[PDB]
Amino acid sequence: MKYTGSIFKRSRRLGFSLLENNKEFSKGKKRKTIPGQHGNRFRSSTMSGYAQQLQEKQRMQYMYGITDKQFRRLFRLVLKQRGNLAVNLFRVLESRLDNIVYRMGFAPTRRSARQLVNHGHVLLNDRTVDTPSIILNPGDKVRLKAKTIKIPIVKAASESGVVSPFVETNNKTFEGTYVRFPERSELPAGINESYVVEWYKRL
Amino acid sequence: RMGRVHYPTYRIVAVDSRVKRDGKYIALIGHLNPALKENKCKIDEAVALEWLNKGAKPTDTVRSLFSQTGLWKKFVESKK
Amino acid sequence: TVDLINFRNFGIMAHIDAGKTTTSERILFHSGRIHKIGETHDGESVMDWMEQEKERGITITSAATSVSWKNCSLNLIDTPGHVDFTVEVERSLRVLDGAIAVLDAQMGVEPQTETVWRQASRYEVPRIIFVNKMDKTGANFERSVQSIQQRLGVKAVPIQLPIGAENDFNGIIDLIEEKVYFFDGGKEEKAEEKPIPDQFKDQVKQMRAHLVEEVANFDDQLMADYLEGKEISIADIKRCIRKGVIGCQFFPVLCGSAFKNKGIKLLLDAVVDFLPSPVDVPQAKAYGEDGNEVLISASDDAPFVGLAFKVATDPFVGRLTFVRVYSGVLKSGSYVKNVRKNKKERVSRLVKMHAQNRNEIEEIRAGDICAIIGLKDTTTGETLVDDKIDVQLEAMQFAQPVISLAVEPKTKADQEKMSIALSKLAEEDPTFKTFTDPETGQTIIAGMGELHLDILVDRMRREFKVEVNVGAPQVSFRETFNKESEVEGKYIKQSGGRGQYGHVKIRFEPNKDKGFEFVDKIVGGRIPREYIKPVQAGLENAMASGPLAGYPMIDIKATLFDGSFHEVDSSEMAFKIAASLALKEAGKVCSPVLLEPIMAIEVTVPEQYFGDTMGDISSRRGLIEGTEQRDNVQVIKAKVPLKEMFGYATDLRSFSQGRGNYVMQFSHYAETPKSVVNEIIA
Amino acid sequence: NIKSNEKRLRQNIKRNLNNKGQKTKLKTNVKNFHKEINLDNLGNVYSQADRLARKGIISTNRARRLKSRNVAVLNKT
RNA sequence: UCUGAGAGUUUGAUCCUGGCUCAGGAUUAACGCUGGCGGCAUGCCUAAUACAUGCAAGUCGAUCGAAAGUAGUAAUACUUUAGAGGCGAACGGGUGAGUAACACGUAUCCAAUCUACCUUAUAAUGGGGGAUAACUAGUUGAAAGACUAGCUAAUACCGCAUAAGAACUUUGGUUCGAAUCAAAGUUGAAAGGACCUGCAAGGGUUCGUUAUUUGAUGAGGGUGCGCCAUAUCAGCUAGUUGGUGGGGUAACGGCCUACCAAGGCAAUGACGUGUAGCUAUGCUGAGAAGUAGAAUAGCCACAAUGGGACUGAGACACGGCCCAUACUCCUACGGGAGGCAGCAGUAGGGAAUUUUUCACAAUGAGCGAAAGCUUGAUGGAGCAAUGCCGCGUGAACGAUGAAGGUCUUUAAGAUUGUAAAGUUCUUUUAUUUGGGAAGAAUGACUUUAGCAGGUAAUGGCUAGAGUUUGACUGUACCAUUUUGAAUAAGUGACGACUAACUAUGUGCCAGCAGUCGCGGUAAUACAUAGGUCGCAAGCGUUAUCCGGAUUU
Repeated sequence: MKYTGSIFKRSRRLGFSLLENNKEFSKGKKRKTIPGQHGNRFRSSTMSGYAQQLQEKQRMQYMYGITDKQFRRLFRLVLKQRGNLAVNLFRVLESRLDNIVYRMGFAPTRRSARQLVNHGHVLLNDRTVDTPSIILNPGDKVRLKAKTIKIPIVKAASESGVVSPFVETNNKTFEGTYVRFPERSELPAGINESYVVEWYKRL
Repeated sequence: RMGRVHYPTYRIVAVDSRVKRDGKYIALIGHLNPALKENKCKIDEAVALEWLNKGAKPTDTVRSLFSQTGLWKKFVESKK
Repeated sequence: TVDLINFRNFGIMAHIDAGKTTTSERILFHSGRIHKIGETHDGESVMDWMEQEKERGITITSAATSVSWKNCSLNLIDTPGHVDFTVEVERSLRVLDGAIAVLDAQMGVEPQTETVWRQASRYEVPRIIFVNKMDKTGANFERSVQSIQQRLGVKAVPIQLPIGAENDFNGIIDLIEEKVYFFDGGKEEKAEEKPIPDQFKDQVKQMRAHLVEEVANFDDQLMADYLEGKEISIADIKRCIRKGVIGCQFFPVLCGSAFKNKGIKLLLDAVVDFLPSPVDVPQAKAYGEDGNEVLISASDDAPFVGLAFKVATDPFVGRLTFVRVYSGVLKSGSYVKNVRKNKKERVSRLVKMHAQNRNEIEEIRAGDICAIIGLKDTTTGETLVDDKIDVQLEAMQFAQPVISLAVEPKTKADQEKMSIALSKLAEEDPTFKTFTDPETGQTIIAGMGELHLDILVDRMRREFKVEVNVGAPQVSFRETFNKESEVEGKYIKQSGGRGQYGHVKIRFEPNKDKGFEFVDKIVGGRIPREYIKPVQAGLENAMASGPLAGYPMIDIKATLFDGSFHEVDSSEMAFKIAASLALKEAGKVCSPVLLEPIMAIEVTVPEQYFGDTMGDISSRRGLIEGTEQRDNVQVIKAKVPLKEMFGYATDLRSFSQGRGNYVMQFSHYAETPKSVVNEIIA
Repeated sequence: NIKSNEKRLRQNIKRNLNNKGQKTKLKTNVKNFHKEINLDNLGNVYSQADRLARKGIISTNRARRLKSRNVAVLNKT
């Protein structure tokens, strides 16, 4: 779902989080088991390579709030150019607008960044942007449409976040610039991307 | 027109006035985009001479454009 | 182009066999001086095809028939498409603004003119009186006027008088004007006036006394002139008659024999003069849709407003929607919207439909009635507005037919295409309902005599190419049999890969106090409890089909007196399988008695034709020994069986000349006699 | 729909009659030459058929074929 | 950098040959549940079945006579067409029944083909006659009209003469079945209109006529190779096969005809039969290949069925002509009118696939010198979750888990669940107010200046400015533009095949399913409840071809 509205269930079932860890704040029991009611001693019924491939696929996809058909479209465009497609998929996925928006320290979550972008609260190349499905190119800036610079959330979270090493920003004017491609060893990830590459058999 | 709705297209194509659009022809002279007009047109400037020298004068709507490019001046040299 | 004073929307609304069809036919014949009709000379060379009244009325009805006169062009409509109906004339008089009703002179009890007369009396729409029969037996003026005044009591004011007896009519009198002579026979094509002699001057004075004496309620200066004796001008007295007409309190009577076509043009002059113009009379005061139902009207202005009332179907074109243009001179070809249904109905061609052809006029003036082509989703009641004006719903009274005939076609595919056609027919012409009951599958239709179903089958077979034969009303009865003593239900078979067994003994007791209840009389536990609940349901699944034909067994108690099974055998289903078996056998012995649906019939009668009604009710197995009256009219209640009331509907209709209707309500189910149960099986 | 097709419907009939007349005199000259072969008949055929070949009745190919086949028998003397 | 996924099933167990299904993509697609939004794309696969109504190619008065009008005694300036005449109606537009064959596709040759109109130069645009429509008159009739006499005009028609060059035959130059180049005989051309300079004089200028000469364009013609199945189709064939002479085609040829003569093709599949629009390509596969040949484009085919022919450069002609046949419509019954496989639309069939729509603003075509006119081609609009794609139903804080469901069935506790209750932020979309472009600087028109064979001028070409053409649209986009999370979730599965489990009811019963098969008292496999997972504004369901499949 493009807007799930419930992420804690996915976090508990997958043991992962989009942030470092903020989806367990002791509001009751802090349990790392699966949500719902299926028995706390059961794990699953089928645990083959298909199961773990699917599990990692859902993890990677739901870490970005993307739909499966658009993911297949992205893979199809990835097959155009060649190289180390395993890390190239990550590099292209991170080039989406909201990903770099978080990497800019603008907003903690991609969902919040999408909400900001869609409602017309972002300017890029003197054109209004309403979708994060933009293939960012090296050497592009992003403005903030200073009328909407009065958003309390971005103003508060500009300093209290972490800036990725492959991006820069003059957060005083709240404008950032893409420096270079992202790297695997600089971002927090442990996903077996080979499973993602092998699973999709549409191509 | 050809191409895309609200984004028209018409290739500058060598053809004789006998058939419909987008069919049999002889040569592909070039193309013009009316969607962005800044006095520029894809013209070979050489094959158009051969097309003009064997009859089959182009579509009437391009005469001013060819005069802007400078093809009429060198084409009327025959009648000089 | 035209002045709204000239254009007029009138019509003829009268009972059949009183000349309504004939007078409309001949009026179109002799008034065809406009090329759309052109019947005056082009109907004499051709031979007029006379087939029936049904087909001619179906294919000649034109909601907009425009005729040209000296200055004023008229637009007429012939609404009555049945023996008599209330909602069709409701729509018509709601959209039209002129009523001409004829009086009977052959079967002069006036059955179906009185109904429309009372409707108009409650409607208060301008209406005039004319008589088709003048040169025929039983068609004298004095008896007619005396009878209508005595019975109806509407304060009519006849103005013109005939010359001669009811068969030697040879001249026409106008009370304020000269006398009309005749050069030829009918067709009234030559007009000339001559002075009046004493032999007519006496009646001129006599009837002018009544003419000007009653008009005293208008412009008292006329009363002063009558007191003085000075001659009163025609203009002022006719304006007073105009005021009376627009006030809907004065009703003049015309003369002429339209059956042999004497007195046509003077009728035109009288109706165009006495009746108001659609520009001087305010439009129909309808209630809007805002939360108040306030009265609104555009007064023939720019905003196009229209309420759908007639929707006919025709091949090669589609849906022809006869609607009234209350206001707005619109364009031929647009996209109007209706808010109550939220869909842009397409305006493709605004046409006038005539008897022999069609004519699509480019623009139609406000206050007119016309058809539109297309309109694929039109339902009667929607407001057609696209000039930024709120919608409206005019509703004062409506009626739905309850006279029911239960029939069935003779082929399955015939039934399918009949359903496909009747859904569209109900979508286009709401004048009846349709019911499908799960008894066997039957169309319970709403009719008005046999003629309604004849129109149904005609409009089906002539257009849709369908073969169909109507059926008889088929209904069921409930069942209840004698309380037995014992039954012997045995199940013996080696099947199912195991042992199948069951031994059931039940005394079956029907009750009329409560519904079904199961009683367990197995005290020793010889049968398991877990095997009881299914076979219970089996009886509950066998209470729908009896032992004779499947008649409904309703609210019957079951008490399992004795039973036995096999410890390692006797599969459970066999129990319920046996449950229907034994219940049949003893059920055959029980000889059940039926339970018929008894209903109540409320009939309002003027207490002058109650003999036939009471005799028919007595013949229909009812209890009648007197009357119960609502202090001025008798509304008799009768207990009736449903098995014979369907024919009784039309029997009562014909016995009372259609003057008395009724309403059906469900009373209860009552015990049957043996004369009903001997018909239970063939 | 169509408004001037009847113009061509009545136009061709008289022209067709004229062309039939030209063809008939051509055939008469050809038969006269076939009766006996001599220079004057061939010259008359030329003078009366070249005008027909000028206009659109008989193409010049058939005219050339006819005169070649006539001069063949003329030279067969 | 690039090229190949398996699993289940017959037996007590195992191996092996072999078959079936599932795990993949997809459409001319449909069904059931639903249901924000934009762009793009797509929308009779069946009945080549009939088709109501309107629209579907006309144009030229600067071609002609005749006829009306505006103002003007008259001359006249202009708008029009009933007709003649000229051009174009042979294009464009659709539909796939026949056709299994030089039809198509492909490379080619026409010592066998025309090519109006466009490009090149050239001999030139001489002179008369007779014509007939409209109109006038007379019959007939409801109109319809037709019939019969009279008058007219041309770029309509037919003669008179002049010819470079052509055509035709004799003589001589000359060719890898025929062609070049000389002299001669023979023979054929028309038509004017608009404008300028002039008193008249003539000349010039623009269109155009006729004989040419040039290419190009388009069409035709035969051959090489390739291009469905069937042997439960063995011989097929008589203008069929060939020579001679004639005719004829646009040309070459039994294409036709008179005589004469008797083979051609075949087992390497003729011939008969069944099926079928071919091709680029769509889809699948890595590929060899398989499948269908929807849009789109080229070709042929036909235009109610079947025969013919006239017209014109181009037809045997989608809406020209005649006839026959079937069908259908009107009629005052005298006689007529008609062909939606053109655009929408109607009937019927089928499960089923759109509105009886706005304009030539862009492009093309036809005519015209042009102002321009016709354009159901076309550009649009609209319907249609039919497909693809972006896009929303918000976002951030907020319990030892609010209430409650469910479970634990035994409460103690878990779960639904940061989801919610509540706090803050915000308006894609929504509602309201305003500004509001591009698509068209395209074509002409008019004033300026220049160019050209040229003149006294006027006309053609280029450079400059102004006039304008927008159906779409109040579109897009933005704007202290108002309000407020407000206006916005479904559908399949949860035994294994292939991802996620428990309770209750149901007792080989009700019932499930693509496969294994479950249910005879505990069903994780039925019904239902809670929870969970797989996709997503779609989700699943059956049918088609492909992969899996070395299962041709």
